[PDB]
Order: sequence, then structure tokens, then C-alpha cells
Amino acid sequence: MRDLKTYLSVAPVLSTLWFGALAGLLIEINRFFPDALTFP
Amino acid sequence: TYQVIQPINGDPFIGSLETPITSSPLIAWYLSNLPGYRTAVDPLLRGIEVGLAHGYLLVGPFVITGPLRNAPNHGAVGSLGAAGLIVILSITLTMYGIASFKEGDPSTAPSLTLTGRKKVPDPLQTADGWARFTGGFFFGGISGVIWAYFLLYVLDLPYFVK
Amino acid sequence: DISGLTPCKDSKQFAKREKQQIKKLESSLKLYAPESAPALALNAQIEKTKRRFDNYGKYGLLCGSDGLPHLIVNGDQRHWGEFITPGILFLYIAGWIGWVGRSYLIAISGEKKPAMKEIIIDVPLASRIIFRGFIWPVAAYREFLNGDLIAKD
Amino acid sequence: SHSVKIYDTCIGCTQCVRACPTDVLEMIPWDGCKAKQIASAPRTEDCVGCKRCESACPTDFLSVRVYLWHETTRSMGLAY
Amino acid sequence: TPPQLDPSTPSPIFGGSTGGLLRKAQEEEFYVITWESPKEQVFEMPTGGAAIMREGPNLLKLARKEQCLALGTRLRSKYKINYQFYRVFPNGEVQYLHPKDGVYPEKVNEGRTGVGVNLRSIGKNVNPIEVKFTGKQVYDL
Amino acid sequence: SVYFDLEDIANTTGQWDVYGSDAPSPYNGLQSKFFETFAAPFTKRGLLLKFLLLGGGATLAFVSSQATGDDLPIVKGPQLPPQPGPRGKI
Amino acid sequence: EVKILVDKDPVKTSFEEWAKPGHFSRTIAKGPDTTTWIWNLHADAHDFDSHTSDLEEISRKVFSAHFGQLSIIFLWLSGMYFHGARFSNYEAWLSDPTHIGPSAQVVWPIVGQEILNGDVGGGFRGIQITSGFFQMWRASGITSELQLYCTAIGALIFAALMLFAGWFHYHKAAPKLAWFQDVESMLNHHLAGLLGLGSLGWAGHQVHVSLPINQFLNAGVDPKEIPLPHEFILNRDLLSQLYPSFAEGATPFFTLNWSKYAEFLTFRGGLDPVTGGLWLTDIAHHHLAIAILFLIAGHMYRTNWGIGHGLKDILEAHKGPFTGQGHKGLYEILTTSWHAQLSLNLAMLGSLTIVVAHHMYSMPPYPYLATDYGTQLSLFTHHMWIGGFLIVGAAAHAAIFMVRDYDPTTRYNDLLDRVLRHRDAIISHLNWACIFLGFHSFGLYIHNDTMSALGRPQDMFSDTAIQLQPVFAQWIQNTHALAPGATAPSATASTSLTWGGGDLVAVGGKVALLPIPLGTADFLVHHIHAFTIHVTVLILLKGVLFARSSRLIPDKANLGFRFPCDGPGRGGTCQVSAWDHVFLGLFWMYNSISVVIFHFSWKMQSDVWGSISDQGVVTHITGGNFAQSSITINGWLRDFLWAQASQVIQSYGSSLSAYGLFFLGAHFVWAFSLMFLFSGRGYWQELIESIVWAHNKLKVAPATQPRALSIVQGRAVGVTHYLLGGIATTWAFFLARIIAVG
Ligand code: CLA
Ligand code: CLA
Ligand code: CLA
Ligand code: CLA
Ligand code: CLA
Ligand code: CLA
Repeated sequence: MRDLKTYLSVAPVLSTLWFGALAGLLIEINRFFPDALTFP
Repeated sequence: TYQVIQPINGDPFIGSLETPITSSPLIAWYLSNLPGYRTAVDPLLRGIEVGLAHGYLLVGPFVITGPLRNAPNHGAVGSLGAAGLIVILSITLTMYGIASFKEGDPSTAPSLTLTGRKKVPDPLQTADGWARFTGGFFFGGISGVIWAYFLLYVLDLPYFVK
Repeated sequence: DISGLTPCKDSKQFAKREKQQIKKLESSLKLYAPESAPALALNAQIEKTKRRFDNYGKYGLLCGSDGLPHLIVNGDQRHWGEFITPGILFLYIAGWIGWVGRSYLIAISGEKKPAMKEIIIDVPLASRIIFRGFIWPVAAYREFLNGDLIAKD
Repeated sequence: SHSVKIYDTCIGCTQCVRACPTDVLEMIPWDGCKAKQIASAPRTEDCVGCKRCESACPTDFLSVRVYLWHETTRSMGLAY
Repeated sequence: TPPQLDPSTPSPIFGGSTGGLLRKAQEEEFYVITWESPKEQVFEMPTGGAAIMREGPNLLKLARKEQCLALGTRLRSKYKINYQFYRVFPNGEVQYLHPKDGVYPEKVNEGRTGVGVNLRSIGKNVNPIEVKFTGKQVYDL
Repeated sequence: SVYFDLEDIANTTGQWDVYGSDAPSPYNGLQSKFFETFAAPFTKRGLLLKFLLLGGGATLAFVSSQATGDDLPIVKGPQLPPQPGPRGKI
Repeated sequence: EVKILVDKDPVKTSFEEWAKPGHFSRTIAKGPDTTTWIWNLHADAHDFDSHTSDLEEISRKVFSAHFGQLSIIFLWLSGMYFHGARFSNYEAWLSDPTHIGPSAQVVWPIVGQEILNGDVGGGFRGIQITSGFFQMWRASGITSELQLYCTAIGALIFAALMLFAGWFHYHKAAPKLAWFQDVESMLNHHLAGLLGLGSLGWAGHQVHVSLPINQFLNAGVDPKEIPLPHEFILNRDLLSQLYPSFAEGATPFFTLNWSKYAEFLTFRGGLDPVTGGLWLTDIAHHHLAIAILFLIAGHMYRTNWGIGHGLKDILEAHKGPFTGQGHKGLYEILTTSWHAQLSLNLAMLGSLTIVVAHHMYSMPPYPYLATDYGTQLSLFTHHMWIGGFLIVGAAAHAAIFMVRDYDPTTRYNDLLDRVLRHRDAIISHLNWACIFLGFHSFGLYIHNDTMSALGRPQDMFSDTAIQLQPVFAQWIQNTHALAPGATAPSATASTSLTWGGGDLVAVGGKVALLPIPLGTADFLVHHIHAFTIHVTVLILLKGVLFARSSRLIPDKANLGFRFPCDGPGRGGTCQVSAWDHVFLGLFWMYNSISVVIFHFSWKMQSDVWGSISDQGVVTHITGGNFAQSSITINGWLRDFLWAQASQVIQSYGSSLSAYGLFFLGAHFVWAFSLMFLFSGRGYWQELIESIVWAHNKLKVAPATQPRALSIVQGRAVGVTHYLLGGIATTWAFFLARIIAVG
């Protein structure tokens, strides 16, 4: 349990989780606010 | 059992091996009877033979594959090209001889046979010997080119490919 | 307008581009039943294109002699929404990231083997640090005055 | 022949000598270090310049330095 | 130590290879490594292949000093055999090389004088302009 | 049993003449006399190099200068009216 | 004696070693000091023989890794079947395979990417696929989307099974070393058990599920009214109408009247005119014969009873006057070295993949595969690349065996010893052969280019000029075309339409196959192929043979298999390790395979593929321009590279727009690789020294000290990016061209 939490804190796993969350956020923003060239 | 491949001359620490390609009696005799390995005879005659063979062999490609191959003058043009190649080869031989051999130095050829018997080293590896060899080569090559031309386009013998 | 450009609500090339895009989309509509799902999907694309062009008209963008929007960066007060405001937002996010990274690197520096917290991240410590970037300009300024920002070697 | 030089930052752990592929270096008595020995290069004519000694040098900076110089048949590793 | 001379001892059993001596040994030099073995055994050759070392004296001729030293270190590490090697010239001159003092060079020994030892740190070498238009190098000073 | 002798370095290092033959001349005496007589001028390496280079250069220049339009298209020259340029240039 | 030998609970299942990166090696387990550690962890992950010296421990690891790989492959197959069942137009393609393009991928409507859902036909929008799964599914008799869903579920279950098997055999029941070294039993089981029984089962499926459903499909009946496969087993009457011989049951099989089964077991040759592929009745008989052959083959070796052969006995009895003791000692080498077995298997598999690629285009086995040009080109190129990579890996692992596991004192072999005793002769002869082939192959192209540029078309090497006819290949073609009449009397047609039987098969107004003519241009490309193959062989064989030692480095074995150099001494000793030789040979393998696939593409588009009208006239894609244009480098530059790239460069704004983007990306990556290939790490470490100062000035310097990539790692990165960019450029260009124009 402790060892598995230590493994999930390793660089590649944390990196893929973080970038997946970022990609999902950006994708949803672009889905609901598409084609933004300026900032109104 | 019975192995065929042996170390060269019985010495396992010389960088070669004895194989049927290199040490069979037929190939050994054939190589020993070529003009390039006739140690005890004037290099001029050996060069004559070598040039006679090579200039004769050089005529065909120039005559048949050349730019003017389809012209009625193809034979003479190809023979002239072969003669020019022989001249260039003689120039290269003279250059190598001048660069490699000094007039006073003795021969660089080995003085032992395969059986360890002392022999006279080849005079071809001297300045005078090489000069005689290249002169003979030039004279033989020009004559061979002329002979091939005479056989092909002066007597017009029914050769299949001309 | 600026640099000889005309607003995209006036330029005829912009409207011609919008008409040609819709015509290109409507040619593939002919190959499907009027009630099919591909016909419903190309119609959504047509509405998306109409909304895009209408928005580009409304925001007040300048278009060249090609019918395409052109950005104005020099600092004009009526074109701040193309470079200045997005740039400020980017500079706020990037400074946030940099400051959270710097604080985490400082926090693990004084340990026995600090290279193990750089490949296996102390997630609770990162959670503590992360939300300090919301006020990163204030702290970054304040360590400039005191002298805790730059190492004087 | 390349040039091999030894500086007094030597600690005399003999690492260069046993890394020599052509027996160029050796160890000689000394008094400037705790080991009471320093390296020497009396046979640089057999040097090939592979710089294996510098890879075995623990001192910072290197205590044995190899400078590539005039090339001979021995220094180019030619067997023909 | 008085260096040992070169007898006519036998050679390891080998079938021959194309990696042996070339004409450089005829005109420039070659090398001879001699050792003593307690039993007949297999050993890899530095020129490729495996040979049989005989019990008693063993003599082997090679093209380079590096080959001789590589074979010697392999013998010392694997078979625990002491070795020597010499340089032989076309005129029959033999030059004893290693072990030069009778002691291997990684072991300190009296009677050796330092060659190429600089009594300074590597950072105290002078700049090139100080040796410009002279024939000397900065590390030779 | 041994292949290392200090008195015989040539045998030790393999300085052998493998295919060299010490047999007498296999050529006929009259033919050898003829070739010796008529190839003697070409046995001077200093003279041969100069003669070959200079005579070959002169022969090459002469043959190139005597070539006709049938042998070389470059000697024949153009036979067709010239093409015009992209925008009326000649 | 041959028996199951296992060890119980050898390794405890715990998460403790997951939290300790680098646990598998002594050096890496201590943690990182610089960034090099991070790379060293990934480079040594699967180097099992470097982790431990125990052969049994290594063997158990490879045994479990194979189970993991099998689980991954099963997951991939399950995904393919699920996407065929859920996101494909397979059921519409079944009713009109000549006018509908296969598609099994549909993209989401985000950021405008929904343009990639093109009009593939059948009321479907998606991405056209070139894997050939639709034709294989049609051949297998698959008719509905439900049977693909069940296959996906079964593949998922099998993937779970393989994963559990790997865990169980590494942690619960680990086989002993003696179990792995039972090579006779393994060979017997893989020959008779795996291959023989697998082919027998597939033959049964073909004669029971494939033949009837495909007979219904080729007759022109709707797929939705074909009886289900089990209906052909339940009432045999349905099977006794297509083939009345089934009414006899298995009596003809047991009474040795096999000609009674001639209805569905045939020896025809050629192609099915309705389908354009091999006759299914031929394929079923092929598999049934292969099953018997392999079942008999798998009974050759002795395991526990007296009958059978001993592999060591066979090996030790093959020796002669030129090879000394012969093959004695090879059994010990091949039963104690994983790397030698890996090398041999990689070479054989890579060679077999190329044969598969060559045979699949000339004898299309699947229905409606020949007239789907995009699938054919993609399959050929894919299998060529796979074969080349496996062949290169064979040389790499042979070099690894030479460096590590070679030991003449305990594992001597006369053949390997004698090969190492004349390696100079081998390498010099291969060098001469490479130079001769390079001249007499490529310099002919330069001669042709110069003659064409000089206004002398009559002096070139061409069919209207000096000819170089491949007379031997022409004779082989003529011999194979006459086989049905004299040398294969029971065969009706030749094994391929390309031999020259003077017939062409057309399906849907499209040419499937026709006699392929050979001329001077083919003579040129074939010798070009031979030259590149010889150069790759030279590079790899020189690395394998000179890995342990050379005249430059007498002790190259002590430096390892993968080292950068041995210093600037001896004039310079860069890239002397066996690893570098593989690194260099990858480029030449890439060159050779690129030339082969370019040859295939141009020849197929010029002389085979095309369209046929209802008059009898054939019009090829490029109109037979290969013979007169593929003889100059300018011809390849203009009529192939420039002419056929016009598709991928005008694909913007269409469904093929993803191939132009990949075209540019591949060019970018290929150019990017040259930074790594042309430079060295000494410059980059010094450059990093200045950036580290800037970070230290702002107190943001990491504890893990930044290091430039190692000398060997930079070469690996450069070659990987080079290969990726090069292969992706052709992938995009080929796919765009053959989808737009094919
Ligand atoms: C703590 C993170 C951090 C910070 C504060 C900086 C800060 C700086 N870097 Mg830098 N850098 C970083 C990480 C960081 N870097 C990493 C990870 C790399 C390797 C890819 C580099 C590679 C790099 C180069 C090659 C150069 C700089 C340069 C610079 C300076 C100019 C700004 C610049 O060019 O940014 C550009 C920054 C990058 C290209 C890298 C950004 C990488 C990501 C965004 C950082 C992520 C940090 C970490 C993962 C998050 C921490 C999470 C934690 C809470 C658990 C500036 C002092 C330049 C310089 O010295 O000129 C003055 C320069 O030439 N950096
Ligand atoms: C090699 C096998 C393979 C491949 C290449 C694909 C590829 C694809 N499948 Mg697929 N599939 C497969 C096997 C495969 N599948 C199998 C075996 C099944 C049966 C179970 C399916 C069932 C299936 C369905 C049912 C669907 C797909 C879909 C898709 C497509 C979109 C996938 C996607 O966006 O992921 C979705 C994204 C993720 C799964 C996220 C990635 C997760 C990683 C670990 C990162 C996690 C970070 C996370 C996202 C951040 C938030 C975390 C949280 C803590 C904050 C894509 C082409 C979809 C499609 O084509 O739509 C039209 C679709 O609907 N597949
Ligand atoms: C049930 C869970 C479980 C647990 C707790 C362990 C625990 C352990 N195993 Mg074990 N193992 C398991 C399941 C498990 N295993 C299964 C199912 C298999 C069969 C494949 C194996 C096969 C196996 C072998 C062969 C070995 C171990 C070893 C070990 C030990 C250290 C391994 C380690 O650090 O893993 C951390 C490593 C990982 C988490 C890597 C997992 C990578 C997966 C399997 C492959 C997926 C990659 C895929 C291609 C990704 C593609 C996308 C990418 C491009 C982004 C440890 C005691 C090793 C040992 O004893 O140490 C000496 C050892 O040699 N195990
Ligand atoms: C008829 C018996 C039989 C069969 C069918 C196989 C089949 C296979 N063996 Mg194998 N093997 C056998 C007997 C058999 N072996 C014996 C007797 C020995 C000891 C001498 C070995 C020792 C052995 C080793 C050391 C290795 C294999 C491997 C493999 C796989 C090669 C990969 C492949 O072709 O994928 C084909 C894939 C399929 C056909 C998919 C279906 C999977 C099959 C049906 C499962 C096999 C079940 C097995 C025979 C018995 C299960 C035990 C039972 C208690 C459940 C393949 C699944 C290699 C491998 O990948 O390991 C995992 C490997 O490294 N075998
Ligand atoms: C079944 C085949 C097979 C097997 C079992 C092995 C197994 C092995 N090889 Mg090997 N090899 C193979 C095929 C195989 N190889 C082939 C075909 C080649 C020729 C290319 C090589 C070339 C090769 C070399 C040159 C070396 C090995 C080495 C090794 C050993 C260490 C492997 C390791 O730790 O890698 C760790 C794995 C990685 C570091 C991952 C690398 C990721 C690659 C480079 C990216 C591939 C690109 C990808 C497909 C595209 C992704 C796109 C991206 C945007 C996501 C191991 C025993 C090494 C060794 O020391 O052996 C003892 C070694 O030096 N092999
Ligand atoms: C287009 C670029 C190019 C070319 C022409 C070559 C050429 C060659 N490489 Mg190569 N190479 C290249 C790029 C290239 N390489 C790159 C990028 C790499 C890095 C991966 C390598 C890596 C590499 C390795 C690792 C090896 C080679 C080898 C070879 C040689 C193969 C033998 C051969 O074909 O000789 C024939 C010569 C040619 C085809 C050259 C063209 C000659 C034509 C006919 C014109 C000549 C006319 C005339 C002589 C001009 C005289 C005029 C006068 C005024 C001078 C040959 C010299 C191998 C080798 O040396 O084996 C012998 C080898 O092992 N190369």
C-alpha cells in the first residue's frame, strides 16, 4: 500500500496523469469555446 | 583424420594458410610458368610477353563498345584508343619504377625458396630491371595492338564478333 | 484601417471565403440521405463555420486583401485582445509554474539524498507548494527587494 | 611519438600503470604523497595515445596527461 | 636485474590463421613473448582463434607490442603465469622489453628514475604566447 | 619443430619466394636477340618518361586538331535553325 | 528423462521493488547522482544476463516476458476486432467490396479534426484502413458484426489468461533449467503440436465454415440470408448440396478413396475470377497437407522412448576433410546461450517475413485483396521493413554472443574456430564484391544519365539501346508457365499469374494480376538490390567477426559489446565495437528496403495495376513508363518522386490531410536526427555548463546534475530518429498516393 503509493509518485506515472488531466481540460475548453483567435 | 588446410610452409604464425586454391600443384606450376615469376631470365623478355598479352586483349572493348563502334572506321579508332591506354600504362609503370627503386640499391625480392634454399633474388625489383621490364612492356603492347588490328581488319578473318 | 487593412465585417473576400467553405461542405451533403447521421454531422460543421465567421466579424478583427484575419501587435488600444491580454495571462500561468518549481526545488535541497525527491516526487509537499503560485507576483517581487531571489555567489 | 607527463598531484594508486596497453608507465619511489610513490613514463615511444590512463585518473584535475604528437608506425598501431 | 636471453623453446600448437605476421616483421620488427606453463591447456589467441599451450617453455611471435602485453595480462589473470617479451629486428638484434626491471611496473621498485615528471600542478602550465616562436611546448617546461 | 631462429630471420618471418621459378629462359635465342636489339632504346627510364609524356601530349593535340565532323559532333557544328528565347530574346 | 520440473514460490509477489527504481542491477539501485542514471535505467531494463549470472534465473525471466508480450498481442487483436464490430462499415463492404473502401476508425469532432472522416462509401464516414482485415474476415466466413464482438471478447479473455500465466510461472511455478534445455521435446511439440494441429484445425474450419459461406457469397446471395456456420454442421444436407461428396461422410477418407473429395479439395492454381484471389478449395487442401507433413515431422527426435534422433548425435556425425571435427560442440553452445538462439531465430524470422511479403502479392490469398492496391502496397512494405529489422537484430545478438558467451576453453567448436582463423579473407572478398557490384550496378545509372544529358540516347543501357536482358529469370518464368502441362500435370494452372501464362484476371473493372515482363531496367534494379544487401552483410559480418579482437585492438572483448571507442590513439578508434557496426548497418538496411519498396511501387503502378474497360483495353496507373524512365536517376527524381508526390502535397483540406502533416513531420524528424548524428557530447556538456550557471544564479539548479547524452546514446537517438523520419515519409507518401489514385 505504502510501496504502491511510492510507485505512483514516480516521475513517469505522475507525468502521464498530469498531462492527461491537462489535455482533458484543454480539450473540453476547446469543445465548449471553439475557434478562439482573440480574448474578448 | 585427414585435414586439407594447413599453415603456410608449416609455420602457424605467418598470416596465411595453405589451400587448394593457393598450393595445388597445377596452380603452383601455372603461376611459376607465368612471365611475372620467371626470376632467372632478363626482365625485358618477360615484359615483352606481358605487353604482347595485354595490348592484344585490350583491343576488343575499345573497338566494340566505343562511341564510334557503328562507324566504318571503328576498328582503327578502337585500336588507337587501346594504344593510348598502353601508353598511359607504360607511363604509370615508369613512374612506379622511378619512385620505388634507386639505381645503386640491390634487389628487394626474397632470396629463399619455400624449402629454405638460397637463390638469386629477382632482378626485376631493381631500377635497371624494372626499366627493362617497362620498355619491354611498351614494345610488346604496341605490337599486340597492331597485331590484333591486322588480324581483325586487314585480313578480315570470319570472327563471330568483330 | 491599420496598415491598409479593412475590417472583416466590411471586406468582401471574407464573405466569399465563408460562402465557399459552406459550398464545399454542402457538396458532400448530396451523397447522404437527408436524415442520416453523416448528414447531421456535416450540418453541425456548417453551423460551426457560420458561428466562427460571425464571431470573427463581431470581435472587430482586421482582414487583408485575402479575406483572412490579421493580428495587430504594436499596442493599439482596440487590439489588446489579440496579444496583450493573452500574453498577460500566459505570463501569469508560466510564472506560476516557475515559482512552484523553484519553491519545490528549494524545499528538498536540505536533505540526505535530495535526488530521490526529484525522481519520486513527494506529492504532499507538492500539494502544499502548488497553490502558492496564485500570489506568485507578490512573492517574486518581495524576494527581489530583500535579496532572496538572486544568489550573489 | 606522443608526450605523456605526470604532475605532482599524484596520489600513487598505480591506476594508470595497470591500465596501460603497451607498458609505457611505471611506478617510482617518491616522498610527496602518502603512498610514497609517483608515476613515470619512460617508454613513450610505445605510447599509442588511447588515453586509458586518464580514464583511470582519480585526481581532479588529471595527474597524468597525454598530448598527441608526431605519428610513428608504433603510435598508429599498425601491424602491416 | 640481468635480462634473460632468448632460447629456442617450442611454440604453442596452432593450426594457422590469416591474422599472423606480415611483411612488416620482415623489414621493421616483430615481438616474441615467452612464458612457462604447468600443463597443456587452451588459450585464446590475440590474433583470433584458440591455441594449445604446452607444458614447459612456450615461445610465440607476434606483430605488435600490444598483442604481447594483452596475451601476457590474460595469462597472468587467468592462468597465473609469469611472462616476458622481447623486440626482434631484421638483423637478428633482440631487445628485452618487459618486465624491464625484473618487477612488474605497477609495483614500486628502487633504481627507477622518473621521466616526464612535472613538479607543478596541471594548472600552472604557461600560456602559448610565452612559448611562441620557440620550439618548446608548454608541458615540456 | 621450431620456427624461430636468430641466425635466420628471413626464414622466421616468412621471407620466401613462393611462385618464383629459377628455371632458365624458355624463350628462343634468335627471338630474344631480336627483341633485345629492337627494344633497347626504351630501357632508359628517364628518357622513356619524358618521351612518353611529351609525345603523347603532342599526338593527342594533333589528333584532336585533325578530327573531322564525322568523328566528332562538336566539329560538325550546329545544323538546325536556333531556337528562340522565353520572352523573345535571341 | 523428460519430465516437468518446477520450483514452488521462488519470488515473492510484492510492491516493495516497484518503489525502488533500478533494483535489478547493483550499480543503478543506489539512486541517481546525475541524469545519466535515468537513461541507464531504461537501457538495461531487459538485459537479463547482466542482472544475474544464473542461467535458470535468466530463463525464467524470458519465459515470463514472452507471456507478457502474448498478452499485449491479444489485447491488440481484441481491439482490432472490437473496432471492426463497433466502428466499421464491414457489413456494407460485404455487399459491395469493389466500390466501398474499408474503414474501421472514426474520429471525434474536436478542433476541426472531423475532416478526416472521409467518404469511404456505404453511407459511412471514417478513415480508410489498409491492414486487410476486411478481406481476411470475409475469407474466414465472418458475415455479421456480432461474430467480431465475440472474437474481441475471446481475445480479451486470452490476454488475461496469458498475463496470469506469466505471473504464475514467474512467482508460483518456475520451471527449472533442465526443463528449458529439453530441446528435443520442444522441437517435437512445436512441429507436431503447435503447427500441425493448428493447421489441421484451420483446415477443418475452412472445409466447414469458410468454403460454404464463400460459395454462397461468390454466387451473389445476400450476406444476411446465408445460413449460419453451425447450420452447416447441424443438418449435413445443406452441406450435401454445395458438395454432394459430403453425403458419403468419412468413409472415403478411411477407405482411401480420396478422389471422391475432389469437389472441395483441389489442385487448381491461378485465381478465382469472381474473387481475384486463390481458390479456397486449394487453400484447404494446402493446409490439410501441411498438417500431415508437420505431424510426421514432429516425430523425429528422441525424448523418453528409444525411437527418435539425438540432435547432438546428428551434429557430431557431420565433419569432413575441410572442417575438422565439424559440428561437434554446437549442441552445448545452443543449449546454454540465449543470445545465439535469439540470433538464429531473428535471422530466420526476418528472412521468412520477406518471403511472405513476396508471396502475398504474387498469390493473393484473400478475396478482393488484389484489386485493393492500397492494402497490397501497405502489406508488402510493412513486411519488408519487419524482415529487415529482424535480420539486423540477428547480427546484433550474434555479436553479443561472441562478446559474452564465447569460451573456447569450455565450449569449443571447430567450425567457429576455423571461421575466426580466416576472417580477413572473408571480409576482403566481401569488400571486393561490394565494390564490384556498386560499380557495375550504380555506375550504369550514371552512364545512362550522362548519355541522356549529352544527347546520346543510343549509347545507353536500355531496351531500345545496348540491352541487358535478364535471361535466367526469363527462362525461369517460361519454365513455370509451362508447369501445368509437363512438370505439374495434375495442376490446372500455374502457381501465379505473373509467370507468363498469357492471361489477366480483372475484378470490378480493375486488373488483379497479369504476366510481369522483365527487361533491362529490372536487370538494373535487381543488381542494385544485390549490391545493397551485400554491403549490409559486410557491415554486420565485420562487426560479428571482429568483435573479440582485431590487429588494432588485441583485447576488444574486455571493452564489452557496447562501448564508444578506445580513445583517439592509433590514429583514431571511433566506432570499433560490435554495437557501432549494427548502428551503421541499420542505415544500409534502411537504404536497401527503401529501394526495394520504391521498385515494387513503381513497377506495380506502371505494368500491373490499372483499369480495364468493356472493350478489352488495359490502362495502367502510370502507363508503362517504368521501362524507359527507371534507367536514369533523373527518371526516379522526376517521374517517380516528383510525379507521384503530387498527391500528398495537395491533400490539404481533404480527408487525406493527415498524410501531408505526417509528411512534413517525418521530414522534420529526419532533419532533426542530423543534429545528433553530426555532433558530439563535448560541445553539449560545455553548453550545459553555462545554463547550469544561469540556474544556480536564480537558485533553481537541480540536485540531479544535468549531463549530456553518452557517446553511444547520441548515436542511438540519431539513428532512431533517422529511421523513424525516413520510414514515415514513405508511409505518408505511399498511402496518400495509393488512396487518391488507387
Ligand atoms: C523549476 C523549473 C525550472 C525553472 C524555474 C527554469 C528557469 C529557467 N530556465 Mg530552465 N529548464 C528546466 C526547468 C526550469 N527552468 C528543465 C526541466 C529543463 C530541461 C528540459 C530546462 C532547460 C533549460 C534550457 C536549455 C535553458 C533554460 C533556461 C532557463 C532560464 C530562462 C527561462 C527559460 O528559457 O525557460 C525555458 C524553460 C524550459 C525550456 C524548460 C521548462 C520545463 C518545464 C516547463 C519546467 C517543469 C519543472 C518541473 C517539472 C515542475 C516542478 C513540479 C514540482 C512542484 C513537484 C530560467 C532561469 C535558459 C537559460 O539558461 O537562459 C537564461 C536555457 O537556455 N532551461
Ligand atoms: C491496440 C489496441 C487499441 C487501440 C490502438 C485503440 C484505439 C482507440 N480506441 Mg479502442 N479498444 C480497444 C483497443 C484499442 N483501442 C479494446 C481492446 C477495446 C475493448 C475494451 C476498445 C474499446 C473502445 C471503445 C468502446 C472506444 C474505443 C475508442 C478508441 C479511439 C479513441 C481512444 C481514446 O480517446 O481513448 C480515451 C482516453 C483514455 C482511455 C485516457 C487514457 C488513459 C491514460 C492511462 C492516461 C490517464 C490520464 C487521464 C485521462 C487524466 C484524468 C485522470 C483523473 C485522475 C483526473 C482510439 C482510436 C473510442 C472511439 O473510437 O470513439 C469513436 C471508443 O468509443 N475503443
Ligand atoms: C500482480 C502484480 C505483480 C507484482 C506486485 C509483481 C512484483 C514483482 N515482480 Mg512481477 N510479474 C507480474 C505481476 C506482478 N509482479 C506479472 C503479471 C508478470 C508476467 C508478465 C510478472 C513477471 C515478472 C518478471 C519476469 C520479473 C518480475 C519481477 C518482479 C519484482 C520487481 C518488478 C518491478 O520492479 O516491477 C516494476 C516494473 C514495471 C511496473 C513494468 C511493467 C511494464 C509492463 C509489464 C509492460 C507494459 C509496457 C507497454 C508496452 C507500454 C506501452 C506504452 C508505452 C509506449 C508508454 C517484484 C517482486 C522481477 C524480479 O523478480 O526482480 C528481480 C522479474 O524479473 N515479475
Ligand atoms: C503441443 C504443445 C505445445 C504448444 C501448442 C506450445 C505452444 C507455444 N509455446 Mg511451448 N512448449 C511445449 C509444448 C507446447 N508449446 C513443451 C513441451 C515445452 C517444453 C520443452 C515448451 C517450451 C516452451 C518455451 C520455453 C517457450 C514456449 C513458447 C510457446 C509459444 C510460442 C509463441 C507462439 O507461437 O504463439 C502462438 C500462440 C498461440 C497458439 C495462442 C494460444 C496459446 C496456447 C494454446 C497455449 C499453450 C498451452 C500449453 C500447450 C499447455 C498449457 C498448460 C495447462 C496446464 C494450461 C506457443 C504458445 C514460448 C512463449 O511464448 O512462451 C510464452 C517460449 O518461450 N514453449
Ligand atoms: C525478439 C527480439 C528481440 C529481443 C528479445 C531483444 C532483446 C534484447 N536486445 Mg535487441 N534487437 C532486436 C530485437 C530483439 N532484442 C532487433 C530487431 C534489433 C535491431 C534493431 C536489436 C538491436 C539491439 C541492440 C543494438 C542492442 C540490443 C540489446 C538487447 C538487450 C537489452 C534490451 C533492452 O534493455 O532494451 C531496453 C529497451 C529500450 C531502451 C526501449 C527502446 C525504445 C526504441 C528505441 C524506440 C522504438 C521506436 C518506436 C517503435 C516508435 C515509437 C514512437 C514514439 C513517438 C512513441 C535484450 C537482451 C542491447 C544489449 O546490450 O544487449 C545485451 C543492445 O545494445 N538489441
Ligand atoms: C550517396 C552517397 C554515398 C555513396 C556514393 C557511398 C559510397 C560507398 N559507400 Mg557509403 N555511406 C554513405 C553514403 C554514401 N556511400 C552514408 C551516408 C553512410 C552512413 C550510414 C555510409 C556508410 C557506409 C559504410 C558503413 C560502408 C559504406 C561503403 C561504401 C562503398 C561501397 C562500395 C561501392 O559501391 O563502391 C563503388 C563506388 C561507388 C558506387 C561510388 C560512385 C562511383 C561512380 C561509379 C562514379 C565514378 C566515376 C569515376 C571514378 C570518376 C573519376 C573522375 C576523376 C576526375 C576523379 C562506396 C565507396 C562500404 C565499403 O567501403 O565497402 C567497400 C561500407 O562498409 N558506406
